[PDB]
Amino acid sequence: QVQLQQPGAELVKPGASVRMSCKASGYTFTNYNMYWVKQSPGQGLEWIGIFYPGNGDTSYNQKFKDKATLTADKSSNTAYMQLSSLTSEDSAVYYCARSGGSYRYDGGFDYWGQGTTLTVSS
Amino acid sequence: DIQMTQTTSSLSASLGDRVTISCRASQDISNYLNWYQQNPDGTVKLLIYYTSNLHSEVPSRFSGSGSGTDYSLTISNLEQEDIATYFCQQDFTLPFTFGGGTKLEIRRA
Amino acid sequence: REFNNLTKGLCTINSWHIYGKDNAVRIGEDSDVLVTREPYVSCDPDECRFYALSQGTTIRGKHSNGTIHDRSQYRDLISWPLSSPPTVYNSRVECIGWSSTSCHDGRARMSICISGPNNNASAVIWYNRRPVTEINTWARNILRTQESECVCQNGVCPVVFTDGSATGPAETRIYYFKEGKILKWEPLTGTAKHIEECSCYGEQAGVTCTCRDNWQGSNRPVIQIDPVAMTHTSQYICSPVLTDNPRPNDPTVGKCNDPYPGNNNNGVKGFSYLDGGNTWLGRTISIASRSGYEMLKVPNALTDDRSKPTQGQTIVLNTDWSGYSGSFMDYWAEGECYRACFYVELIRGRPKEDKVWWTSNSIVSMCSSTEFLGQWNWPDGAKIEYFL
Amino acid sequence: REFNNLTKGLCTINSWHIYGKDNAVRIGEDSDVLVTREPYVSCDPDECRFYALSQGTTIRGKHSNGTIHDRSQYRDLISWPLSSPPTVYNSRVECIGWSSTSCHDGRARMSICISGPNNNASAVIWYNRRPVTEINTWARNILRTQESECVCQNGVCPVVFTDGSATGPAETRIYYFKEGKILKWEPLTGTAKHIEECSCYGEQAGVTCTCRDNWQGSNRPVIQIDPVAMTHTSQYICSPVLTDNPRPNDPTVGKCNDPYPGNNNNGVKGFSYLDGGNTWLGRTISIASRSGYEMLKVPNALTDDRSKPTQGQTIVLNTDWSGYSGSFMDYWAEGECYRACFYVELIRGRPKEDKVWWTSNSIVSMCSSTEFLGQWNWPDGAKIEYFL
Ligand SMILES: CC(=O)N[C@H]1[C@H](O[C@H]2[C@H](O)[C@@H](NC(C)=O)CO[C@@H]2CO)O[C@H](CO)[C@@H](O[C@@H]2O[C@H](CO[C@H]3O[C@H](CO)[C@@H](O)[C@H](O)[C@H]3O)[C@@H](O)[C@H](O[C@H]3O[C@H](CO)[C@@H](O)[C@H](O)[C@@H]3O[C@H]3O[C@H](CO)[C@@H](O)[C@H](O)[C@@H]3O[C@H]3O[C@H](CO)[C@@H](O)[C@H](O)[C@@H]3O)[C@@H]2O)[C@@H]1O
Ligand SMILES: CC(=O)N[C@H]1[C@H](O[C@H]2[C@H](O)[C@@H](NC(C)=O)CO[C@@H]2CO)O[C@H](CO)[C@@H](O[C@@H]2O[C@H](CO[C@H]3O[C@H](CO)[C@@H](O)[C@H](O)[C@H]3O)[C@@H](O)[C@H](O[C@H]3O[C@H](CO)[C@@H](O)[C@H](O)[C@@H]3O[C@H]3O[C@H](CO)[C@@H](O)[C@H](O)[C@@H]3O[C@H]3O[C@H](CO)[C@@H](O)[C@H](O)[C@@H]3O)[C@@H]2O)[C@@H]1O
Ligand SMILES: *[C@@H]1O[C@H](CO)[C@@H](O)[C@H](O)[C@H]1NC(C)=O
Ligand SMILES: *[C@@H]1O[C@H](CO)[C@@H](O)[C@H](O)[C@H]1NC(C)=O
Ligand SMILES: *[C@@H]1O[C@H](CO)[C@@H](O)[C@H](O)[C@H]1NC(C)=O
Ligand SMILES: *[C@@H]1O[C@H](CO)[C@@H](O)[C@H](O)[C@H]1NC(C)=O
Ligand SMILES: [Ca+2]
Ligand SMILES: [Ca+2]
Repeated sequence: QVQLQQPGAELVKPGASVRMSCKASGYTFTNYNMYWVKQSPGQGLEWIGIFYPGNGDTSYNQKFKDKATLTADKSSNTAYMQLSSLTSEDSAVYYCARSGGSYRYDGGFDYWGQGTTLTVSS
Repeated sequence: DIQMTQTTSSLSASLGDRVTISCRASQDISNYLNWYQQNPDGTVKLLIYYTSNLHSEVPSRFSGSGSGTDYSLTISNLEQEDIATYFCQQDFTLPFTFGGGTKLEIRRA
Repeated sequence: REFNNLTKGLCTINSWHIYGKDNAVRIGEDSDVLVTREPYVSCDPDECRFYALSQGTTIRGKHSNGTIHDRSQYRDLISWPLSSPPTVYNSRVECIGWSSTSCHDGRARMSICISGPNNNASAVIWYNRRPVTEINTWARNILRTQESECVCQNGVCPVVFTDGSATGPAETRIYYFKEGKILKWEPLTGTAKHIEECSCYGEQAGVTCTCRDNWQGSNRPVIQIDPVAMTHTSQYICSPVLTDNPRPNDPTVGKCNDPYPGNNNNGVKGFSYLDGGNTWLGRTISIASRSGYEMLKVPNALTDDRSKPTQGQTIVLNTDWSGYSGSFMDYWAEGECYRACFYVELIRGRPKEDKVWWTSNSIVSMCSSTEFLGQWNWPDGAKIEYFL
Repeated sequence: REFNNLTKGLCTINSWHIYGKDNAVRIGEDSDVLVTREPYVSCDPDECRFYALSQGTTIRGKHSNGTIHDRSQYRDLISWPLSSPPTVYNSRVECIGWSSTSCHDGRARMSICISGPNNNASAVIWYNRRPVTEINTWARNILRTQESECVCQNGVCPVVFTDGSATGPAETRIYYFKEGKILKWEPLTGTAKHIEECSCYGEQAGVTCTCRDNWQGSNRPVIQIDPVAMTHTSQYICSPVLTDNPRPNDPTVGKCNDPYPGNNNNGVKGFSYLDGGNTWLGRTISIASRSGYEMLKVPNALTDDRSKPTQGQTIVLNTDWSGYSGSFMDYWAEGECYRACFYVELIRGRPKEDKVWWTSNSIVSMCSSTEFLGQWNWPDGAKIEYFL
């Protein structure tokens, strides 16, 4: 049973940094690209990047090649995403999702986490 | 980027109904298009992938078709539990993109 | 020695047998291996050796920090014994510069090295261990060339250069040298939008080059060059089995005379043998990176805009890193057909493996078989944890 | 150059004089010596050099942890100057693979390397620095070959392979090559139950190989191969002086056409010169390990099922470690008879000396004398405490 478990909500001060825990359980962690997605009013759904546990490969949505730095702990089977320099606009909902094609970039995102809602305020 | 045009963010229908959602892509995505259902809480589920392939444990009623730049999801017998938002997406190239989405609603008095 | 002649044709390719592999980075952690990149292999009438762009520093020394950078005055083209590692003590500088190519016409070798600053680069053409011709920049914007062996027929060695934008149209020329001298040149024609890093092979008095369209193509431009008539042509692999990288996923149908859109301003040097039904393509496994490598039989890949693989053979698992790759053949091996060969530069270090400050590689090459040999995977083999 | 010819016979062997010894592990602790194993020696019409299966790493580098493992894609057959150590800077890769053999027919050398995964291995046959033939696996189970030089007569070089069970019957073939090409092959006949790691020598237009019955024999199978007729035969050394290892203690009488029972599913590569009264056997000193080594005159050891030693000569004390060993001869040394020669791979490290994580070796070889020279012991010579 693929299960991408993800926290409910993050509260952080504007200008700070934060880490998105995405604990995966249910299949061979090392075998599937892990994607990240942002869902915000106006823009809608947006792909941030991809982390392949098999060998550490990463690619980012050029529009996020600053804001995000993907990584993952193979031991604890968690993928991560740290967002640098949070602002009001960073408030959205971030989802980590698994690839249908495993290492390939086809087959859609077959499995999704529940979503972490990030909030920037004072 | 490849722009995903989803024209109609609201679709009224009635339980029992055969509804059809359509999606558009800037360029020819060669069938590398999928469909996602996001139920009212937040759950984003995958239904069809690569135009017509149903994902594991996806109601046999859900359809997907289209070629070139135009694709479409066809819901046969609208059940209450289908009143969610459907998002098409392309994985033909990087980056991956998603359409605007389409919120299904009920036609009543 | 008489000048060589593309007299034979390619043999039936059914399998790719192992040909060379210098575990350079493996051995390099405790030996004096030079830092390199942009390797390739070429043969003279009695030897085949590796070649590459040295960085003028070994792997373990302090002067390796910054080797990602691919252009400096401390890079030379070095050659070396087939399958041994490029060690300071066994390598043999060939010329100075950061972009090259080299072929042996029969009598002697011709080596070309390009050096200089981006806007003021030059190519000094050596023929037989001596410089003989120089060509200054034409578009004053990174005059660059093949990065893999060139082919010669009866004394004429066609070679491809590019000077200009690496993300918009530019100016490429097909120079035709003989014993180091420029017999002529000509601007690029045909339908190929952008040319870069051409991999050329010869057979049947005609040279074929598969290159890199950095600007707009995910498919690849090809240049059918005629050594005698000294003309040439260009187009694209019609096949929907895209071989450049990055690259969008495989389509059902492909473009023949225009670039396949989806990804732009990027690519990798690659190659292919186009021989009718006897055609194999090489490509990276990942659509997003230079990881893994594979060979696939795609009959009539050059003419058929729907052609799909009918046979295959992995070389490097998806989890392993690849890099540049090209063709070369022993035009002097006894036989009735030229055995097609190729090499894949296994890239180690930056930007992918950033626990180290260097960027270097190792080579793995293979040639064809008429037997249906079993496949094995050929990774670089080094453990990055050891250089920390 | 004309093709060689097994024209002469073996000289009277009365003593074994020292011929080569590269203190590889000694020097290796402070030099760039490659990790090896499965060595042997061969000669061309003007040189004799060492050969071995490199592990693609030096001894002191971090990439030596795990070298016990005898099959990986980072192993190449390397050759080198007689008696010098296999250093990165002086070794010369010969082909890629983890099982080999090589002979020089007169005109050129033939080298064979087997690589691939257990179930999908291949043997690419190089002849004159160029690959020319390939042979895919037949029983899909560790296609392996000699591990020591092969012999050729008038252009034909018989060579023995085995593909199958290493602990039950399997499929061995005697391939007959000429200038790299397969002239024919044939399945194993004769009374030999299992063949592995054949040591072949030539003399009088007939090749003789002594091998390893890993399955059931403590005595050793022999293969009398005829280079011209291209046939062959097999049986066992009748002698009760058992030479395989592990091995039960020496019996009073021996088996000639069936394996001597007592120990099974194990052994070591070994050799022997069978020349009537002029016959010497080589064997390890320990009945339980590859420690020590000795040579013994056992007249009519091949025919006489009761033959016992009449002369001897130690080479390595029992306390010192031995390993594989085989034959080879300078078929080009001026003379009226071929001087028999042999080498013993002195194994250092794992599994015996486990204070280190590597496994490697050094060579000591000898040739015959007609004099009754005094004996000396020839250990590896390195101190394992120094690599800690
Ligand atoms: C002589 C022989 O038998 N060779 C085969 C080889 O055999 C080995 C044995 O397995 C081994 N062990 C034993 C016990 O025998 C011993 O060694 C043998 C020799 O090495 O086995 C390989 C591996 O399976 C096999 O290669 C495949 O060949 C396929 C051809 O198949 C068929 O057609 C023949 C001939 O008519 C027919 O006989 C058969 O009946 C058919 O099955 C070839 O299709 C395979 O390649 C595809 O799959 C790979 C993954 O396996 C992909 O990475 C590869 O790129 C390709 O598929 C991608 O691309 C195609 C083309 O558009 C597309 O259709 C796919 O959807 C897929 O695309 C996706 O992946 C790409 C790569 O990441 C992306 O870029 C793209 O966007 C998509 O995302 C394979 O080559 C030997 O022939
Ligand atoms: C030319 C010459 O004289 N050569 C002899 C050599 O001389 C050296 C000088 O000593 C030295 N110094 C000086 C001051 O001169 C200078 O160098 C000289 C040349 O190097 O000396 C050696 C060593 O002694 C000698 O070798 C022995 O030869 C024996 C032959 O002996 C006789 O027959 C001759 C000829 O007819 C006759 O002249 C004599 O009158 C007889 O003595 C040979 O038997 C010896 O080998 C046995 O013993 C070894 C231990 O010494 C064993 O390790 C060896 O394997 C073998 O004995 C084992 O096997 C046999 C066969 O079945 C068995 O009978 C034994 O029981 C024993 O078996 C056990 O051990 C084995 C090994 O561990 C086990 O595998 C087995 O199960 C048993 O457990 C020795 O070769 C030179 O000829
Ligand atoms: C050069 O590499 C070293 C060695 O790890 C590193 O610490 C140093 O900071 C690098 N150079 C620069 C300019 O950072
Ligand atoms: C090589 O090729 C050309 C082809 O036109 C031919 O003219 C010439 O005679 C041949 N030369 C040699 C040196 O074999
Ligand atoms: C590799 O060898 C080192 C060096 O002594 C040792 O500590 C290490 O644990 C070995 N590898 C493994 C997998 O144990
Ligand atoms: C070598 O040996 C064979 C033996 O039959 C003989 O036919 C041939 O004439 C000899 N060849 C040379 C090249 O000496
Ligand atoms: Ca491109
Ligand atoms: Ca045995």
